[PDB]
This record gives sequence, structure tokens and C-alpha cells, in this order.
Amino acid sequence: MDDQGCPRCKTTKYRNPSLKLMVNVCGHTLCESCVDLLFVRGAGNCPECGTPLRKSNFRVQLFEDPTVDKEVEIRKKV
Amino acid sequence: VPAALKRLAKYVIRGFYGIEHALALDILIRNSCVKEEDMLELLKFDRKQLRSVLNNLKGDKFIKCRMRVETAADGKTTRHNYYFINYRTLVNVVKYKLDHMRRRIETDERDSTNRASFKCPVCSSTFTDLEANQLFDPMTGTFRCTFCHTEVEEDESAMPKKDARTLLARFNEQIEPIYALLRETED
Amino acid sequence: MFYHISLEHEILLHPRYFGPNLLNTVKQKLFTEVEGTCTGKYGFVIAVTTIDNIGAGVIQPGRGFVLYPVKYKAIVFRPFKGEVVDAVVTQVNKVGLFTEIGPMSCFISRHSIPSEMEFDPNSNPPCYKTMDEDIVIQQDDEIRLKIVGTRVDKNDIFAIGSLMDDYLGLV
Amino acid sequence: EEDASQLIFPKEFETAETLLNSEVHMLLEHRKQQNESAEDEQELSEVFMKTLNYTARFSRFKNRETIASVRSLLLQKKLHKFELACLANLCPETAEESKALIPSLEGRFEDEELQQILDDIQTKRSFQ
Ligand SMILES: [Zn+2]
Ligand SMILES: [Zn+2]
Ligand SMILES: [Zn+2]
Repeated sequence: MDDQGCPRCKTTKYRNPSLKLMVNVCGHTLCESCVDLLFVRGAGNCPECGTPLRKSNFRVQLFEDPTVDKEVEIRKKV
Repeated sequence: VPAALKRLAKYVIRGFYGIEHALALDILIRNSCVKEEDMLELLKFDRKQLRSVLNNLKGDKFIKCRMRVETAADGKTTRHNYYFINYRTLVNVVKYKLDHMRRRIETDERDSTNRASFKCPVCSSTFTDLEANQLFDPMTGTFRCTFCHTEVEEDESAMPKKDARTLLARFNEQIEPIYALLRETED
Repeated sequence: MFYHISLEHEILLHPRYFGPNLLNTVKQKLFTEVEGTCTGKYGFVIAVTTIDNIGAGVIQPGRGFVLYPVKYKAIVFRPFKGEVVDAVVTQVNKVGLFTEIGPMSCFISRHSIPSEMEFDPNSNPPCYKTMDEDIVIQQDDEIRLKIVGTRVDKNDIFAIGSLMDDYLGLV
Repeated sequence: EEDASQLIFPKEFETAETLLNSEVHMLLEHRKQQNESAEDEQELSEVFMKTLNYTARFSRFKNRETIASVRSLLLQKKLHKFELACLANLCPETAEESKALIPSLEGRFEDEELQQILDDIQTKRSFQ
């Protein structure tokens, strides 16, 4: 509704509002379609940031702000 | 006939069809129903030229045709074909045509996901990473092609994925004006 | 998980083996034929624990050979995808880790090795170690891996291992 | 088609019995004695040797009484043979580890019951 789109693939926002963003330690927004792409190849790194990730390392987090996404996970962990 | 229907029909017709289709549709837009003979004389198109265009409009069912039979003043039988635009089927067919792209676009993404990475440079055969280990030769310590007994390459599989993904992404970005028109015409 | 199952196998006994000690010969031939062999359906067979039954030997017309259907209790192991299994690393290379799980051999691709790991080729025994050196994975060590998938070829089964999940790796 | 995480197995492996590595080691040791006895017969395959070495290293119980005690005690619990085999073989140290390794384990028993079962197995285990 409010998010304009993911830098990797934004069609999901226009397609339907039921899909949720996947958070990563990368502090970089990614979505379900990207999840499938990383599982088949290069599961060890972010598609553009190149930061290493343990396989998918994807978790459901619906905040629009990736910093809040990361901080909320930091919040719990801390 | 709300103007939103006319705008949507004109946008999709001028967007994905030739001017012949647009001009014919504008006639059916300017007048709710027009005879094939009238459209033929107006457009100055040939019979097969217009009929093929109308067949295309019949293919996507954007327009409907009804046949009227009457006797002319001289007594000869006359069978006139009256064509009209069916906004209901048009909006339904474009919704399918567009949501089929999404299925086809995501199918192309799934293809970009499934397109086998390894390949043989001699016979130009592509091998799946599951099959590559089957094809692995312990004596050489590397992938080879059974038919060619030659090394198998792996790095060239990124180029087609990158290139196609740009088209797929740019398609989703440009299609948004029609999606907005659809949201405005859902009623 | 290891499984104990009854297996169906047909012994085509050559006529020279008929007469006395025939059934003993069938038992001997069964062990000889099934033990040390692997099949995609049941996996590797370790040993025949016992024989459930020896069916009536059907004499093959023209062949002269007698076909004995045999039911035998044996122990087998099959790797199942989406399962964690204990493994021992056999060989370590920059491409990945080769591990052994009983009769099956599993490979862990570099892409499936955790981000914290890094290959240390200068070390005499090749090994993967963490940036902080907290854990090191080398040859002949106790590790747990996730069976990502199972493959069978030339009567051999080999799986793909992953250490990305928690509780995996050196234990 | 088959997924242990989803507890999905083919009918071929439904009536089948799951054996622990300690139990499999016992069977191989029996086969060893049987092959070592009545000398000059066919020698064991490397498959046997590889499996024996692997299963011996992971053998959690070196005494028949401990295996029988663990097996008889676990059968009392309302747990599937696959869950019990995984439990008695993997022997996780904590309930959280057991839930992490076996995602289907959740909801079968409470944290205290699950941990108590694991603690009992740890006590039943023989340490060297
Ligand atoms: Zn996306
Ligand atoms: Zn990133
Ligand atoms: Zn080739």
C-alpha cells in the first residue's frame, strides 16, 4: 500500500498486498520472489550488496523501514 | 459508456496493437455499432485486410458482431454484419491478458531460476548442476561432456539470466498505467 | 535412520548346483549376490540378518536355470532430504567437503559452507576454520549436516550436505 | 515424496523398523563373529567395514541392558518409532535442541516432560 517497491523486484507490491518483506542482517529489503532466486544459486551472498548471508537468512518482518527491521531484531537480541 | 472505459480501450489498443486496430476501435468507440461495409469504406481497407484485423478483434473478443438479413429494394438478399464493442469482455480479456503476463513473467523468472548453469563448449549442450556431478570424471577431477570428452563450462550461465531479468523488470515498470486504468474501471 | 527390512530377490541357480546342498548354495549365493550391492529403491544393503522364506524354485523353460524367489531380512540405510545426520569428513578441498555416513558419501558445496567459515589452504591438512578460530572443520571429524537432497548413480548414493542451519557443523 | 521433517515416508518404510547405530553395531558385530567363525569362507565387503566403523563411533549404548532399558522405557511414551529412534540416536542435550533438530517434535510433550525424557536418556547413556 505505502511501499513503492523493492530495489530487487517491486512487482509484488503492485501484484498483491498479502505478501510480506523478508528481512536480513544486510539491512536490505528483499521479497519472496528473490527468496526463490537465492535458494537456487549464490545462497551465500546478497544479490547486489554482496554481503555474505547464511543461505536464505530471510525472516518475515512487515516494517517498511529496513533500519527498523534490523533494529527490532537487534532490540530483541540485545 | 463511461469515458474511463474508452480511455482504457484506447490505451491498451494503441499500446499493444497497430494503428489499424486502434482506428477500427475508435470507429466502434465513436459509434456504438458500425457495419463492416461502413468500416471498410471508411478505413479504405481491403476485405482481407479489414477482415483479418476484425478477426484479431474477434480473437481477443474485444468486439461483438451480429448479422442482419433483409431484402434490398431490387429484391436481392442482403446480409449486413454489425460490429460493436463489448467493454465487458474487453476488460475481462485484458485482465486475463495482463495477469497471464504476470504468470508468464514469473514463469520466465522461474525459468531464469531453472535455466541450467553448466554447459559444454563443443556440442553447445547445457547440463544441470545435478547432472554435472553425474558427469563428473574423477580421473580428470573436473566436469566433462560424455559425447565430446571435453571440459564443461559454468560461468556463462549468468549472462542470459541478467539480460532477461532486465526485460522482465522493465515490463512490470511500464505496465502500471494500464493497471491504474483498470483499478479505475473495475466497476 | 538405519532400517531393517525384508527384501525380495530372485536367485537363478545354475543346474550344476542342484542336488544336495542346493538350499545352502542358494543361501551362499544370496549373500554373495545381495551383500556388497546397492539399489536406488532400497539403498545400500549392509548384511542379510536372516531369510524369511525360500519360494518354490520355478524351472525356467529353455534356460534350465531355476528361479528362486527369496524373502530376506536385511539392514539398509537411505538418506532422506530435509534431515540432519551425523557425518565424518573424509576429504577437504577448496571446492567443498567430502564426508562419509556409513555406506553413503555426502558432499558439502562451498556455497553451503557457513559464511563464517574460510578455507585455510596453507595448512598441511586442508581445513575450513572460522574468522575467530572458534571452530575448525577438517578431515576425520565429528560433524552434523543437513541432507539437502539424495542422488543415485551406478549403484551408488551420494547426498548434498549443508551446515548453514543451527546446531550443525563440528560437534 | 518423502520428508523426515514432514514425517512423510513411503509405505515401504512404514512397516519398517528403525534401528539405532548402537543396535546396528550389535548386528554387525554378530555378523562379524559369524563371518570370523567358520574360517576360509567369503570375506566381508568394505561396505560392512565402512558401516561398522561409522556405527561404532556413533554407538550411544555399549551395554545390552541400557539398550533394552531405553527401548522399553521409550516405548511407554506416546511417541512414534521414528521420533523415538531419532531421540534415542541423536540424544539431544536439551528440549530446545530436540525441538530445533526435529521440528515435528513440537507439541508432542511439554518442555518439562520433553527435557525430563532427554535427561533420563542422558542418565541412561554410558559415558567413557
Ligand atoms: Zn522484491
Ligand atoms: Zn543487501
Ligand atoms: Zn559436448
